[PDB]
Amino acid sequence: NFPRQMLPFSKKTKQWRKDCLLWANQKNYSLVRKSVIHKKINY
Amino acid sequence: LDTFLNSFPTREFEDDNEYYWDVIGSSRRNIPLVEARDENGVVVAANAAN
Repeated sequence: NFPRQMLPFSKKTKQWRKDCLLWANQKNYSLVRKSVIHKKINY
Repeated sequence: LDTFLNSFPTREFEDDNEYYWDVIGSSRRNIPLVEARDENGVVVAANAAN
């Protein structure tokens, strides 16, 4: 999972930062945007 | 049991239908032999010559 952000700065280690990036490339919903396929048909 | 099921991330889904994922195999393969024949057409048996 996306790790704990409520840490001191010394416990924001290299492996803590690498697990935030690794969460991001495991792979969208927004409350004020359309779906991506709705926009791409418009382009 | 809550801590074990909180160690896995969450994917949202667009609908309430079934959901799939494509699993892949390779393009390289080997093919079994069925029989073998000589030039004249008779099948090569086990007790045959070269």
